Amino acid sequence: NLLKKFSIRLRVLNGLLYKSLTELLCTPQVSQEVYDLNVELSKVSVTSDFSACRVYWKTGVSAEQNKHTESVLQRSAAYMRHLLISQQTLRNVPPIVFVQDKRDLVLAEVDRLLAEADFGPPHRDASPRSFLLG
Amino acid sequence: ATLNQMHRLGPRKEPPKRLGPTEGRPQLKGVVLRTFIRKPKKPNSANRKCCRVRLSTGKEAVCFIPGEGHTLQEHHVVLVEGGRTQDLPGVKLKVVRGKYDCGHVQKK
Amino acid sequence: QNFLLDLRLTDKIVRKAGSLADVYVYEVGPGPGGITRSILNANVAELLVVEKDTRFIPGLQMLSDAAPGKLRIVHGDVLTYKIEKAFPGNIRRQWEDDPPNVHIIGNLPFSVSTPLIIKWLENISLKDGPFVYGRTKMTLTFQKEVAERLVATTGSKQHSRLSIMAQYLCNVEHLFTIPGKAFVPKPKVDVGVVHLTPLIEPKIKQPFKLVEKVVQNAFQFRRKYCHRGLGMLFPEAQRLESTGRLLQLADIDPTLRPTHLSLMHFKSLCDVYRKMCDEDPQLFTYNFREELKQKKSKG
Amino acid sequence: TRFLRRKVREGRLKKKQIKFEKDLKRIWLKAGLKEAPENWQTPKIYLKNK
RNA sequence: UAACCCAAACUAAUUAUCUUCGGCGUAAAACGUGUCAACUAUAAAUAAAUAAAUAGAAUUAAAAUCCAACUUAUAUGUGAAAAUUCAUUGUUAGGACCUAAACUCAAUAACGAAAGUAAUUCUAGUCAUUUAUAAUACACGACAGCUAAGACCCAAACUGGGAUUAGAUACCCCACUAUGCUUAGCCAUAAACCUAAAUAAUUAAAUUUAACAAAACUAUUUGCCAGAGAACUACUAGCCAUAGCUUAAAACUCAAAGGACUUGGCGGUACUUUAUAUCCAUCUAGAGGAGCCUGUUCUAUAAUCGAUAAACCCCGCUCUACCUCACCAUCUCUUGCUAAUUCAGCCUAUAUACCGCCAUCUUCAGCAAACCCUAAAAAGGUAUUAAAGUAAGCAAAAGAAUCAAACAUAAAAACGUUAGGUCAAGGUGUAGCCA
Ligand SMILES: [K+]
Ligand SMILES: [K+]
Ligand SMILES: [Mg+2]
Ligand SMILES: [Mg+2]
Ligand SMILES: [Mg+2]
Ligand SMILES: [Mg+2]
Ligand SMILES: [Mg+2]
Ligand SMILES: [Mg+2]
Ligand SMILES: [Mg+2]
Ligand SMILES: [Mg+2]
Ligand SMILES: [Mg+2]
Ligand SMILES: [Mg+2]
Ligand SMILES: [Mg+2]
Repeated sequence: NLLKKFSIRLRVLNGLLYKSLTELLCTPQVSQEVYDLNVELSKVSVTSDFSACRVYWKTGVSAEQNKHTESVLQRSAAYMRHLLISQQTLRNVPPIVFVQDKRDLVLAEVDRLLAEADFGPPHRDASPRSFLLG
Repeated sequence: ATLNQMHRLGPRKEPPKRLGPTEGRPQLKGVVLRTFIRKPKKPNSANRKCCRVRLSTGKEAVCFIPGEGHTLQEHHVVLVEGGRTQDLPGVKLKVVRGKYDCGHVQKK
Repeated sequence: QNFLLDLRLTDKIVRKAGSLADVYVYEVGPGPGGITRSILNANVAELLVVEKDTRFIPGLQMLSDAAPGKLRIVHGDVLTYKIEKAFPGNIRRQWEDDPPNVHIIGNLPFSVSTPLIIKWLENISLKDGPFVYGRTKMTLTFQKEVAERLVATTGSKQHSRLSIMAQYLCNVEHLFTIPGKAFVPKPKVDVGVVHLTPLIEPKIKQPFKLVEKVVQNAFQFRRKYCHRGLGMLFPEAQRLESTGRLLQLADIDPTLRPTHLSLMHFKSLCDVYRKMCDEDPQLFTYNFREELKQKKSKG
Repeated sequence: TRFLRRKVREGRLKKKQIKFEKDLKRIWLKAGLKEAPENWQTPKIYLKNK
């Protein structure tokens, strides 16, 4: 038994899913590893069909740090979906997929360059009938 | 059911066979009242020739007229028989060709 | 919303509405224009349609070209657009005269149909708005069971505020119910077609807001002894005495349930309630869901 | 049409009472009594007694 | 027309002849729960001592609520706002209240006939009939609902205010009510389902005895079922119920209704990787404006035809002054190309009858015959430290071409998709014209 057993609306779902997943990742509720990653969430984008849910997490500088964060986050995404249905945030939640967002690195970059910038001064076949004949 | 339950109930109750359009009679005689067309249920598409008749029993029924072309008119006499018209819903009677005013299809 | 794309049924709807020849018809929410086409082909003298969605205006304008001088299109809300002078004043008739040559027909969403009829029911009491022409008839679509309540009789499980408010101002007849399968998007409930004709003499002759309050307070608890609901009209300090006086004067057994209150029963209640409101004007403004909020030491 | 149902219910129960009363009159009349037993009054069992 | 069947009959209509040892998880059917009778079967002389059954009384830890002190200028609320709010807010090892509900334990599986029952304490309390088998009797029966008097912390149908939209009586926010609580009466309904009637067996009958659930099967007793809709309906009867509850048809109409499985699809496959002169970005020169050249459409002419979204538009044409020519006007010929032919000829209609030669997805990666295996197969057939798959084709690859070598370019690219294009390259089916 056990082995066999085992527009406006999208705005509301996208914002609330972001509002809730940020809370799940601020505590060890999902896992102690997920808590230590100190992951930040750029935004959540739910598809029109609701087949999947995109979670954009602010990527970092180190590829190794990002590769580890991706693996840990993905493994817990299935469990994270359980926590939102169990706390009654949303009755139905799509499979949560974790996507990278490297804009945060770009956002810091612009300010550094901009400050240094020089602005300048201001039927018949099937039947046996054929066969039986000969 | 247990043998005690079969004993208390005996043989299964058999409701009597329901009578049909002719009321358990080979044929009936009726007087034509109107001649009209009935449309067969889709997918069938035709203009089937029928007539309303007052049977000897006193009721009024719709009877399909078989054959290619009939000369029936109001006040004519016909001998109806059983047999349902499958495409025509409610038409459970048919006219007998060659009896009383109704005549055999005119082979031409 | 739910649209009707079957031209056969729109023609059937116009056929159920009766002869529209030479009649000034006001159509609400024409949308694709399936009903508009049927009305235009019914020898209508003049047809005015109000569509709030601009996407459907080009389709209506194209239909207007197909019927030169027979279709008028306004990009507005039916709930706000005023038709008092849309049609010539010579077709206006007295309230006691036969219904004028004005008939309002239309298939609207159920979000819009309920507020539109409530506003028009007040207009019938006021004899203004679309009813300046007289006792104009309205053939409007509603949810199947909302229409049942608009026609439900005393004691009916569907008997509610819709029954008393609609019936006391109009003769309400449920023409037929349209299956939902043909509507896009598909509704999970059928659509009932209701015909409403204003009455020459209203069953109750009191301000519309007064009747609405009395009807609402009576039917707040449908399964309770009406004396329960009527009590909420009066402040608690005078509720017991006033409720006893109201029922004593209206000649209604305090144990009769709201559903068993006929139209004549409410008339007696409204007539007695009208006198009480004249004795105390502050009574008319009392709200039980706000006095109790402000009773807990509002300061 | 609930109003009619209550109307039909109150008229159906009245006929149900008359049938009950008549059935009681048949019994004593057949037995040979010319008046119902002394101190007997047919109980009204279908009216709003409860 | 032929054949077939029966035959002094033959064919239609009507009626009759065939009658329960079968079932009740998912298809008709165990129908809320227990107890007492009479039969029919059965045969043993026990039980209980159990953690949250049940009723009563008392009790209270956390969190609220209220009053008071101090106190920010805000508080509240959403994805974002609005409404609401400053008589608010935060803090209080301050006071009052004892309303309502019982965290962790509980990853436990106890109690009770079922419904149901888990804060603590105390009181009362579950227990022996051999067993199965009961209604027209008795006693119970979640939630919701009614009646009367209370309670009211919070929640809350509904109602009102605020948002939303092409508009939602929706979903969301705030306020508040019936109600959820208590004490007395009533209502008797749940997918009241472990969808499993209750008992005593057995694990072998070389028994998946459909399939999915929960291995199968035997005996006993009762209840229930007999194609579907009509129908949790009509009527009858009982009932503190009065739209209800329980009981429950017929006419009618049809050849299905229904159950479990397996597949294929498209839906919104919008999701993650992906394209590579590409979807956006980057780069270069253009087109879009003017003048002409050329195709097409339109207008239009007595005056071709075909192509005509991607995959037509310098297209059939690597080519129209006559010819070409198939078009139009006007005049002329009638065995009128050939050895023969009541024949020659026909750019006459259908590319939706085709051959032929192609466009397209496309330099896409599939198409897969014959065998073998399966507690039967509607289909499937992989594991490499290998578990039922195998040995051959077609395309790809390879090979060859661009005259060393590579790379690149050409060529190649199956089966299907578009009844895609072409009867006017030619041939041809069918139909049509012959002074
Ligand atoms: K509102
Ligand atoms: K071809
Ligand atoms: Mg069943
Ligand atoms: Mg308490
Ligand atoms: Mg004790
Ligand atoms: Mg309350
Ligand atoms: Mg009956
Ligand atoms: Mg063509
Ligand atoms: Mg030429
Ligand atoms: Mg020439
Ligand atoms: Mg020619
Ligand atoms: Mg080579
Ligand atoms: Mg190759």
